Amino acid sequence: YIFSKLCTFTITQKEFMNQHWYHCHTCKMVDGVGVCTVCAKVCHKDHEISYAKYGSFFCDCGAKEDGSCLAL
Ligand SMILES: [Zn+2]
Ligand SMILES: [Zn+2]
Ligand SMILES: [Zn+2]
Repeated sequence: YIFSKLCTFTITQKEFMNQHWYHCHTCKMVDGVGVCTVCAKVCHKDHEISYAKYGSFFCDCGAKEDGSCLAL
């Protein structure tokens, strides 16, 4: 995919690609909902996060329609 340092939603939109992603128990982003590597570091700093898996995914942090993601 393209080079970017931002949230991978930048790359995927609501289509999917293989990537590492995380759960956030603080934000109740669990099961099939989670966050990309950038958002885990930035938007969820000091939250209770955990590794989910590597697989087909788009970032639900970047996808939040209120624009609260800090990683574009
Ligand atoms: Zn993200
Ligand atoms: Zn969180
Ligand atoms: Zn984010």
